Amino acid sequence: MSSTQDRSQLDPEVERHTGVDVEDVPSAEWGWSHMPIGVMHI
Amino acid sequence: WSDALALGWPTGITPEAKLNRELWIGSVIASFAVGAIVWGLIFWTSAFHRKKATDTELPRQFGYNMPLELTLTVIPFLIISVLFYFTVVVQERMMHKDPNPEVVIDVTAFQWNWKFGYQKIAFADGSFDYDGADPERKEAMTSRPEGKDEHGIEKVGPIRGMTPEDRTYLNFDKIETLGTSSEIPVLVLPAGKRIEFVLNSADVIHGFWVPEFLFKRDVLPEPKANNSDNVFQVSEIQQTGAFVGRCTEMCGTFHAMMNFEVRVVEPNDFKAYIDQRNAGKTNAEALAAINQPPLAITTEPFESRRGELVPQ
Amino acid sequence: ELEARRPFPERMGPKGNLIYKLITTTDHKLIGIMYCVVCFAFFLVGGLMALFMRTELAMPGLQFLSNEQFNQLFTMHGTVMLLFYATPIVFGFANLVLPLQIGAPDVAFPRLNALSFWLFLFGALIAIAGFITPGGAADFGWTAYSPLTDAIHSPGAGGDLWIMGLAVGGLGTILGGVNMITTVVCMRAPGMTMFRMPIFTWNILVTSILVLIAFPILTAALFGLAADRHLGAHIYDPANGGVLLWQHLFWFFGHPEVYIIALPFFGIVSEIFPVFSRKPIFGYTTLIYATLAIAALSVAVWAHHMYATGAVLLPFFSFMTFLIAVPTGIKFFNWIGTMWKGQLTFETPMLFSVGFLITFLLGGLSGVLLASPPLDFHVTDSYFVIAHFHYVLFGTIVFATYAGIYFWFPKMTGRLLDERLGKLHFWLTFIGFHTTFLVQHWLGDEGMPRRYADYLPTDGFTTLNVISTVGAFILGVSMLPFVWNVFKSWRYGEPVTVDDPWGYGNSLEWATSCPPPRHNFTELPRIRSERPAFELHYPHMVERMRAEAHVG
Amino acid sequence: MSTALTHGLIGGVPLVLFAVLALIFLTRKGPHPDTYKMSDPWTHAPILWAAEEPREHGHGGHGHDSHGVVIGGGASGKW
Amino acid sequence: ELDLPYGSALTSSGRISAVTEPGELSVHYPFPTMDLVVLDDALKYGSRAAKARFAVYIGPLGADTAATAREILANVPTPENAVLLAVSPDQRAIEVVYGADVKGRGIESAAPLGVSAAAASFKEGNLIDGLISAVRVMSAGVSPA
Amino acid sequence: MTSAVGTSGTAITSRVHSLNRPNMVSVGTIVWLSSELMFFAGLFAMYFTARAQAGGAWPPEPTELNLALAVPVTLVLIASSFTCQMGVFAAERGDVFGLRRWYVITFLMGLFFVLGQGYEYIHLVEHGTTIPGSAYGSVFYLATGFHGLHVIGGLVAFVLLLARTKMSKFTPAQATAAIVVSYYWHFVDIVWIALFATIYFVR
Amino acid sequence: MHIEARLFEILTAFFALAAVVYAVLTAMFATGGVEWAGTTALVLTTGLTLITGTFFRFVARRLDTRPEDYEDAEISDGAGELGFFAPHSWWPILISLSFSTAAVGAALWLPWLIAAGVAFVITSVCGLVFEYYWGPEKH
Ligand code: HEA
Ligand code: HEA
Ligand SMILES: CCCCCCCC/C=C\CCCCCCCC(=O)OC[C@H](COP(=O)(O)OCCN)OC(=O)CCCCCCCCCCCCCCC
Ligand SMILES: [Cu+2]
Repeated sequence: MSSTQDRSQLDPEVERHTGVDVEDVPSAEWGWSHMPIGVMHI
Repeated sequence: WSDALALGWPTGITPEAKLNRELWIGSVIASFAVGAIVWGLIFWTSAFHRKKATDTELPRQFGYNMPLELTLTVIPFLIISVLFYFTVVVQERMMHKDPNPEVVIDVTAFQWNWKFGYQKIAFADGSFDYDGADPERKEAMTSRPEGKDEHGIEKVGPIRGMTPEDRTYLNFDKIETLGTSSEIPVLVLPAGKRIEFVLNSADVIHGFWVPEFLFKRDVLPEPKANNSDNVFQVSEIQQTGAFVGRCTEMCGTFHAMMNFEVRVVEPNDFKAYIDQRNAGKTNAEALAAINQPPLAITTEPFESRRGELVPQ
Repeated sequence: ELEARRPFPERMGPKGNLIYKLITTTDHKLIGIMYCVVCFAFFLVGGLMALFMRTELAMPGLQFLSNEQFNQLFTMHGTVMLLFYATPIVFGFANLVLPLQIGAPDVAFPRLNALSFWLFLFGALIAIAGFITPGGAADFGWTAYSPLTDAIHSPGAGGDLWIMGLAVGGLGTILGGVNMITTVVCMRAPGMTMFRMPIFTWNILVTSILVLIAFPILTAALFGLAADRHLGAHIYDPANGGVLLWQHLFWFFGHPEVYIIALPFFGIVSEIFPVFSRKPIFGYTTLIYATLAIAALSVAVWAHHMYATGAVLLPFFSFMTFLIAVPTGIKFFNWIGTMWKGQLTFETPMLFSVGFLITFLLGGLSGVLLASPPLDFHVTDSYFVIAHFHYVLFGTIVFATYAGIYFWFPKMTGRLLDERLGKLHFWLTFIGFHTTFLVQHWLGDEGMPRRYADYLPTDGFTTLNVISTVGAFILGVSMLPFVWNVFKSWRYGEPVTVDDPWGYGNSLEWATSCPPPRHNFTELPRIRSERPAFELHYPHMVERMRAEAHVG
Repeated sequence: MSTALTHGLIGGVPLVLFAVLALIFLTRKGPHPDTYKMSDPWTHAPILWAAEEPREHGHGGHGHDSHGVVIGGGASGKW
Repeated sequence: ELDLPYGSALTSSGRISAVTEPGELSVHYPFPTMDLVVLDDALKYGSRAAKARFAVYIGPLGADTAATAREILANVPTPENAVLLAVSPDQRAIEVVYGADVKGRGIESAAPLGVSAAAASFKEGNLIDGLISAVRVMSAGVSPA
Repeated sequence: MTSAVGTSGTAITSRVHSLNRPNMVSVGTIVWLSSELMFFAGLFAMYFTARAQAGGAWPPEPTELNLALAVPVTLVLIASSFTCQMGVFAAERGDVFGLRRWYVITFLMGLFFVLGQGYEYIHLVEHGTTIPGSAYGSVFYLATGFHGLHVIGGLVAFVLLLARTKMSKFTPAQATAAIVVSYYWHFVDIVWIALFATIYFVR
Repeated sequence: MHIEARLFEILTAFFALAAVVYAVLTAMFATGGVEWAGTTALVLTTGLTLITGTFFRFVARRLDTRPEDYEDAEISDGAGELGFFAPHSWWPILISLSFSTAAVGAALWLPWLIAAGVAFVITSVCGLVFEYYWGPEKH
């Protein structure tokens, strides 16, 4: 009970449309969440 | 058939060994019978497959058969009781502890090899006015007047007033058949004689096995202080020739290099060997003097090289 | 009238769904899965050491192993496979199924059991870390006899790391035993009286009692040895009763240790047999009484491993050894009766259970032969003992553990292991094991004791050693089918959407969704007998369950 | 004794036995049903598969209710 | 009311505790596990872009295939944003059904495309590959809400 | 969020309703104490087997046990046991303050026992007897020092539980924690009674 | 809770019998009298089972028959709020790592490492014990 829900409005900026999706990374839009697989393989 | 049913016995060369072989063969017969009946039961119940013709009719679901359980829990008591009685009677013939042995061998076993001292030879027929020396047994009683302190401490010793490295237990003898890393020790015994083995270990615990004796015993560092029976008689050795022996307890890194030999000869050959060993002559020289191979024939002091791929 | 289900369940799961749980998991099921995986990894390590020893032993010369390298090999192999694969995997199966089997939501002290798992894992890692040291791991055998274990003999750091790793693993095992006894004593279903819980939980309770009886002695002995090594503390000075002191203490530990290694898997097999026999475990009360007698006698016959020391009351320990051999016979006949007259279907779990029976029988014949000191004298500390305890162990903790895995894998995964792969794995394992360890009876009967790196070509036992190596490599290849089966059936593999993938189940872990819910249960049946799930799924049978029960 | 011979034995007998047993077992029909041939009639019970893809807001079934199927189009085909 | 023919019992709560004999399986779907997994991928993450619950109904949908397709869509958890492809190979009949939420997202145009892909695959002689192709085509057609 | 999903007055409650069912914390601590008894059994076995192997004078000449500093420490440990039991008596009630007072004085007396044992160790080592020095010295030091480590662990438990009582409302769970800590301390003093009787009285 | 106590009572009886018979048959008929190692181990495992069984018997006498001990008990009889069961916690792994540090410090005789491991063990046990009692931060 001793807590209050937080409202966070952060400036977003790629648009995250392509790459990772919130289903895989639940905080995809909150920061860098995708390393391309190509760079990892190389 | 017996040797096949012996599961690889070395044929006994001592009366106790042959009695132990008889006990093993009897116990193997009993265990093979039990295993055969149990495997028969297991296979027969495996034959109770889930037949396709069996409709939706589950088994009897019996369980809890008190009469059968009582029968099969009382009968195993009978088998173990008879086998334990045989065990006790045969065990009785493991150390008769005859106060007057026929030749006493002092088997010292130091870290990675052996030594045999011929503590005493005393034949009933009348001969061998021989005995061990034992002036070599010297203690390490650190009863110094004063220790690191100035006064008062007068410390006696760590244990029973003596230092652990005391070697009071270790008994030495005149005719020592020491074995080196490059020469397998060949202990020489007379056939037909009651041989005492007084066991001791100079450095670490390990074991003294002559597979042809069908018996062994751990050569402990200080048997007496460990409430252990170092001494172990053999009532008689009939078969002559060489019999291998191995360190049958974890000796150290060179635990596999401790193999020794026991070269049982006739009483007259033993007399000649002992006479030629009293006069300064190595074990090899004495064995050759009795027209016998000097070195171990059942084993060799195989290479001290760490292995095959070591570049010499 | 029809449900919208997925064509095939999740194979792997969303990214990052496990790492933080493994670090933080408090649930008993996941901790048991980690136990199983880590214990099987340690089994692979110990088996690799075994194959190294065996490759060296196929030749009279020292082909590639130095004497001390081979000695470290058998030392660490025995220690890994007893104290770091078996005694942990008993508690792995405990955490896996015991809370379910008593209708409990979780273990008594879940943080304590997670601590036990982690203490085990890191104790095992530090014990194994002896190898990376230049000297290597511990030279002294698994038994680690006294004068060879002091600083003077075996001054290596591998020995100290081994001592402390075994100490840490023992603390983990003690915590696990406390946890399991508390769970069985306190946490239990409203109808689950003590005398109607499954045989596996009975075995785990008695095993934990033995764990507490024994492992503290191991910790005391290991701490005394560590004091002797790092302080010259004269604790085990041979001029004292040091060598026999260590013998008595360590064996008072290890012999109850082998019986805590055995009893849980006796329970696993007792769970396996009724379900594939379609009939109740025969003599359930007899099984529990036999387990209690086994533990009681095991606590007090420790010194039949010291027959050749010449320093023990041989008649007393021989009589107790026979007295403890009898209850194992009672249990074996109960298993056979359970198999008796049922619609037997030989799926991989019961193939492994029957393989346990077959191998353990010969192991126990070897044991009863060994029990007699006159016989033990010749066969002591030889490959006859190697064959004895490998038969009993590999039967009771490899065949039985494989049966348990193939049995509870669906109930812990929601997926069935491939049955044909199970067939291949079981038969490869059986053939390889019997080929590798059968000849060792004759190998040790004829003079060739245990812990020999090499032997003379002029000596015998060369063809038999290469036969044993063929068997060991048969086991090595046999391991691959099981690993492939598990790897391809955890995430792929026949989904099981219902309780009892092995129909006609019992013992109450099959009254809940095949992937058990967090807290193990959304529903508990009317617990009225030893087979709540069987009664639930087959209500019509309940009367029969009580009608023919007394007939026997 | 004949290092090459026994090394080949220990290396091959395991592999040979493994291959024999794999042929014996892995070449057996599995319990999975055989693939449904198009010509053969559809014998299996009706199947409905769903994605479980989109979030369901609440998890609890209560408070989801049955507003409407609210069909929003249709299509058809005859192979 | 009747539980499964054997070995399934209704438990205290609603959930049913069913069983199977040791030998046989539970899913019993007449398709290789690999193709079932592929279709699951098509429905699960081959559809996330669509943000529309995609469903496949291989069962028979008799009588007026359209109405029964609507009724089957009623069985989907979220029929309002849901695209269901129901095919009866006994009748050789495909149907696709959507809800009010998936409207104007390209679903209508992708309807004939998905149906044509499924029909082409079926006539080529493979039901499952047609299902997967139709799911992929429709999912790519439907832009996220 | 309205009032609560779980109507519990504390984030942590007793792991069982101890009124009608066993208290798992007490059962588990009792089981673990019974195991630590076997640990001390291994220690006692070491000491006794060393005793059997001395030449009739079990305390060597350099070593002479000091009852002057040995009787007071055992008496103080008994007193600490009694004060721990009164701390338990306070704990069963809601009196966290009485529990804290009794456990504080118990901690002080246990610390005094530890310091007295350390002083006796200093006297013993200064007058010859030492772990590398002799078998008696080593077995005695091992047994008494492992018991001392157990006592120090009990002191750690006392301080940790007093902190825990500071940091949250005294609840039946904390009462249970105090009872189990008291069980451990009682076991510690019992094993000390045995060790003192064997080392000093029986000899 | 009668069965739980009775089990340990039976174990205590057997262990007392075994210790007494071993002591009697080893004081006489043995090469060095009582072994003093097996005898003490048997005596104190008898004591182990005695402690556990005495606690269980006291509890059973003190406790009315629970459903877990009652045949014919319905599931709903045992219904109720089971006690606290520690949810997810990362303190166990930290305790294990700290004890492993202390253990390596003991094996490798590194007194500094032993001290660091002991400090880590105390800290991690504090974290584990206080995890479910650390009141909210008051700023
Ligand atoms: C799971 C592990 C396990 C199990 C279950 C057992 C079970 C038994 N063990 Fe085992 N044993 C070990 C693991 C195990 N052992 C290990 C690891 C060693 C290592 C020694 C070392 O290296 O130091 C060892 C050593 C060992 C020795 C020492 C040999 C030596 O070193 O010289 C002896 C006896 O001397 C022995 C005996 C027994 C007996 C009598 C049983 C019995 O409990 C079980 C078998 C006996 C039966 C009787 C079962 C069959 C019963 C019937 C078929 C009923 C009808 C038959 C009759 C009535 C005869 N064991
Ligand atoms: C659970 C206990 C257990 C198990 C399963 C085994 C299994 C095996 N053991 Fe045993 N063994 C012991 C316990 C065990 N052993 C003990 C306690 C001793 C006495 C120790 C001592 O005296 O100190 C002993 C001793 C012992 C010796 C005596 C060595 C000597 O004294 O000189 C030998 C010799 O061959 C041996 C062989 C084997 C073999 C061939 C197997 C096989 O069953 C093993 C099967 C192996 C595999 C399945 C491995 C294959 C896996 C891979 C190739 C993958 C590897 C991958 C990774 C590591 C990542 N064992
Ligand atoms: C495991 C520990 C390691 C292995 C097991 C050890 C167990 C010991 C337990 C308790 C004993 C502590 C009492 C200490 C006081 C006893 C007095 C004494 O022994 O005599 C002085 C000697 C010098 O003797 P000296 O050179 O001949 O010079 C004569 C001067 N004229 O100091 C010493 O060596 C004694 C120092 C011993 C310190 C041990 C620290 C224990 C803490 C370990 C932490 C837990 C580790 C966890 C591991 C998993
Ligand atoms: Cu030797």
